[PDB]
Amino acid sequence: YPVFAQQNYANPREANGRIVCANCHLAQKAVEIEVPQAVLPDTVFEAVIELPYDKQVKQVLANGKKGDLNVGMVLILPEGFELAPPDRVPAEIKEKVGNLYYQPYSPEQKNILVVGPVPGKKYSEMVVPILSPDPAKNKNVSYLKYPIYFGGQRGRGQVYPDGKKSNNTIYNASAAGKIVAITALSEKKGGFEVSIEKANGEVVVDKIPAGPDLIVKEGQTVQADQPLTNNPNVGGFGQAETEIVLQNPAR
Ligand code: HEC
Repeated sequence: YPVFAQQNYANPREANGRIVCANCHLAQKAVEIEVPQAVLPDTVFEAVIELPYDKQVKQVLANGKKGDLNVGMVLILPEGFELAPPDRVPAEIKEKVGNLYYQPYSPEQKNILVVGPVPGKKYSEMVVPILSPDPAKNKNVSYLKYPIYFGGQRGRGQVYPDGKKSNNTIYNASAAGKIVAITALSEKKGGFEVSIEKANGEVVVDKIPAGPDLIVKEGQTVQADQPLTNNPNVGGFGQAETEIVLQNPAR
C-alpha cells in the first residue's frame, strides 16, 4: 500500500528512477499518464492516469479466496507543484476526480501525491487536479520544462514490510529431496504442507498458504528452490514519465 511505502521509504523514487512500490509489487504491468504540454503559473491543470488490467480476472485475496483488485499510485511532481486545493478546482474537474482523496507523501513533500487502495473497477482511470507554482513568488522553481514521474499499482503485493512473503507469489522447495507427503491443512484455512525427504533421510516440511496452486505431486523429486506452486499474481506495477513546461507570462 502507499502507506507501506510511506512508513518505510523516505523518498519514493530511487537514484535509477525506480519507484519503491516495485520493491514489493514484483510484476510489471504498463501504465499511462497525460498532462498538458504546458501550463501558466498558479493554474490548475489535470493529470490523467491509466492503470489498465483485465477486470474479469480475480486475484488471490489475503483470506485465500478470489476477489477484485484494488489500485493506487504515486505521482512525483516538480518542487512547487501541489494538489490543487478544493477551492481552486472547478466543479467540472471535481466531478472527473470523483470520490478520491489524494494525499501528500509527507507534510514536507507536498509535490508527491498518493492515493489508494481504492477499487480498480471504478478507478482504473483517475484524474488528479494539480496547481502549478509561480517562479515570481517561489525561487525554488523557474520557467523550465520539468519531468513528471508516475507509478501505477494494481493488486496485492508479493512481500510485506517485514520481509515475509504474501500468499500472492510463488512458493519454493526449501531443500532438494523426494516429496514423501502433501498434506492439505484444514478446509477453512486451506493451504498445504509439503514434506521433502533429503538425500540423508531428514524430512523438512514446507508450509504453503492457501492461494497458490500446487504443481508438484507425492513421490516427485524436487531440487532446492524449485517451485512447488504456480505464480498466482495477476496484478502489477508500472511506471511512466512525462513532462510539462511552466509558461512565462509576457506583458
Ligand atoms: C512492500 C513493503 C510494499 C510496498 C513498498 C508497497 N506495497 Fe502495496 N502492497 C503490498 C502488499 C504485500 C500488499 C497486499 C496486502 C494484503 O494482504 O492484501 C499491498 C497491497 C497494495 C494495494 C491493494 C491491492 C488489492 O487489495 O488488490 C495497493 C493499491 C497497493 N499495495 C499500492 C501500492 C503503491 C501505489 C505503492 C507504492 C507507492 C505500494 N503499494 C508500495 C506491499 C507493498
